[PDB]
Parts: sequence; structure tokens; C-alpha cells
Amino acid sequence: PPYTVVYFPVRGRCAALRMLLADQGQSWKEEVVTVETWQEGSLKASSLYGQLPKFQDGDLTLYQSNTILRHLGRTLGLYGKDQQEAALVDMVNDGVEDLRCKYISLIVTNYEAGKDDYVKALPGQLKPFETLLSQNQGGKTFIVGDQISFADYNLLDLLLIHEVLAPGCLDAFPLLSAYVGRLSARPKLKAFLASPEYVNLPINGNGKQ
Amino acid sequence: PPYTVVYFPVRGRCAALRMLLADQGQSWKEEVVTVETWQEGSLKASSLYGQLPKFQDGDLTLYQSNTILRHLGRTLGLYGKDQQEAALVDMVNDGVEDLRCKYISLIVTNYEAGKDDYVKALPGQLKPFETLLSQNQGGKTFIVGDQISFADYNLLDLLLIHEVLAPGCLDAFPLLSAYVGRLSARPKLKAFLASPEYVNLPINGNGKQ
Ligand SMILES: [Ca+2]
Ligand SMILES: [Ca+2]
Ligand SMILES: [Ca+2]
Ligand SMILES: [Ca+2]
Ligand SMILES: [Ca+2]
Ligand SMILES: [Ca+2]
Repeated sequence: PPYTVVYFPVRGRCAALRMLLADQGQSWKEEVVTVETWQEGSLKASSLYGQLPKFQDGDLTLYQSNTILRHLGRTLGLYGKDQQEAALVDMVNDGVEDLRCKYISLIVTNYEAGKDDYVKALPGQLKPFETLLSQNQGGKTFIVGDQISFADYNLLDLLLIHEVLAPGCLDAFPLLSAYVGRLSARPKLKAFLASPEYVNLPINGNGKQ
Repeated sequence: PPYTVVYFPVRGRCAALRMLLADQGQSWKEEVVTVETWQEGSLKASSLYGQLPKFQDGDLTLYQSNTILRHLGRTLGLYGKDQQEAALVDMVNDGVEDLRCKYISLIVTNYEAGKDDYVKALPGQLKPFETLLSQNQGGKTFIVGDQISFADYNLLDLLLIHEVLAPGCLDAFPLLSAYVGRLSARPKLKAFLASPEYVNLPINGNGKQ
């Protein structure tokens, strides 16, 4: 620390890492980049790969939402108990990222024509996470092992935005349904999810959800 | 160990992790899944996310190429010297993954219409890795720090396939050019890159490169 999130005025790819920081009792600063400021060019030109989020942690500057999640995961001890669990955490997070990419593609490039096919395919895309929960303490704790990991926050975000896209999509998945309610009720995370800094941002920048 | 790679008869998303295993003096089995066998449906249905590679390490079964890379990275000490370098390794690997997804999209979905624009955009996409090298001991060692990491193998693969797509694309990037030569000359990696198990596979499954 100190932590600074540099991003567009949306939840998007920073939602999960913000939930992680709030739930872990961390403070951070939000530095907002508007679409007009981004269009100007200076920050884009100065970013490593031409994209946001940028994240500052003391004198470390990071780019890439999943890099930030893994960093916070490693530094705050949210990375499983041993190397095998760490692999499982990664496997879950990579699967979340895969579906998030498909979600973003729908939202940004193909919402109207693609939503129907996307929602039809959704149960099959969500089932693996239910299966993973079923194989871990009957789905009663976390996605991997018995302590929260960075993957849980990313998975929780994915589930939350999918319930908005396709209300009731978790109804067929009792373990995923209970997991969302259960993680969301964690006192610091509950407060954050209720707070203006979360509630007053749109999920995505183009108005679609 | 023992290690088993389960994949299509292509280099694709297993090329980097195979280079890593070979360079680290590891043996592994290749179990080939044909397109005809894959279309039958049993392995697909049994896979966590409906995709290959599947990787077996003793009694651990993993999916997701970058999960496999990080697991091998963690277990073989190819993950930087401390937490900060580990974040930097992740940042590099996520950037490689981003460009690989763009590469795969071109190859699988849009090769003939998209190649011109892709190749015009390519120098801008490669420059960050040159910059990263420039900032690490003048580009003379590895992508992050003083020892090889899993991200090096993934970046090396990305560079090799791009030289096949766009011969001479590294000519403008002396640190990236020298880096490909230098890593490729590491004795165990050199041997592997010359071996029938590498040379006799196509880069991609659809004949394009
Ligand atoms: Ca912990
Ligand atoms: Ca319900
Ligand atoms: Ca129902
Ligand atoms: Ca090492
Ligand atoms: Ca040259
Ligand atoms: Ca030249």
C-alpha cells in the first residue's frame, strides 16, 4: 500500500479486486478516467499494454485485472494453503476469466443478436463451478479449500453480473446460489456491496447489462 | 510427476509448457486426442470446462494452459525471486495471453480477411515486451529478474509463432530478437525445438500459420 485503482467509471474488470480489498479491510483510492480523457491519448500511450485498469501498490505499478487479483491474492494470503490448492485457485480463476471474456464480447460487440444464444449456453458454462463446489466440503465453504481466495471474489462477481443479464440463472445451481448469498453476507463485503462507490457505478460502460 | 499432456496433435496452447518441461530436464507423456475422437464427446463431457489441454501431474488433474504454466512455474521455481517479481511474471504472462487470444481469433475465425490489419497492428502489440526487456538489465537476461520464469517460455512461443505469421516482425526489436536467439540456444530447449515431437506438429489445427 497505499493502493490506487485507475479505471473507467464502471464496475467491469475492477469489481472483483475492489470486493477483495473491501472484504480484507483495505483502503484504496479510485482515480477515474473518463472516456473523453482516455480518447485524448496520454494515459493510454503511457500504459504498458494500452488498457486499464492500472493499479498502484506503493511504488509498484501493475496492469491486467488478473495480475492485480493474483498480486493481492499472494500478498494478503488468499492463495490456498499449499501449491496444489494454488493450482486449483488458478484453474478456477482462469475459468472465470474465460467466461468473463465471453460476457464482455456479448456486451461490447453483439448484445442484441447474441443474447439469446448466450443465455441458452449459460447453464453449461456455469455448471463447472457448481461441480467444483460440490467436490469441496459439499459446497459449504469456498471454491477452493477452506479459506477465501482471490478466485472466490472473481467468481462471485461473475455470478452477480450473470444474475443481472439472465435473472434466475443460478436457480438450477443450489451450491452456487447459496455461495453467492453466503459470501455477500460477509460483513465488510456486505457493507461495500451496499455502498455508493459500488451501487452508483454501472456494471459496464456502454449501458448494457 | 509423472506428467501427461492430453491435447490435439498441434503445438497450439501446449507449446510453451512443453518448452518449459524440456528446458527444465523433465520427461512427460503425450496423449493425443484427434478431432474425430473429440467430436465423439466423451472426453469433452468429462473435461472441467469442455476444453483441452488436460494435464496430469501425479494424482493432480489440471485444465487451462496458463494454470498449467503457473503450476509448473510454482513447483519448479520459475516464478521470480519474491512477491514483487511474481506480480511482474504474471503481468507479462497475462499480456502474452492477450495477444495469443488475438492470434488464435485471427487463425481460427478470420485469417484471410483479418491478416492485413493484424500484421499492421503487430508492432504496437510487440513493443511492450521490448520495453519490458529494456527495463530489465538491458534485455540481457530474462523477461523478469535474473532467472527464467514460466512467462519466458510463453513469450518465447508467442514470438516464434509471430515470426512464422509475419516473417521479420522482430527485426525492429533488437532485445526481443536477441532474446529469441538466446533462449532458443539453451541446450535442452535447443534439442527439444529440433526434435520430431516439436518439429512434426503443425502450429495450429486448421492448416493456417
Ligand atoms: Ca488466508
Ligand atoms: Ca433460487
Ligand atoms: Ca428452477
Ligand atoms: Ca529458479
Ligand atoms: Ca534481424
Ligand atoms: Ca528493419
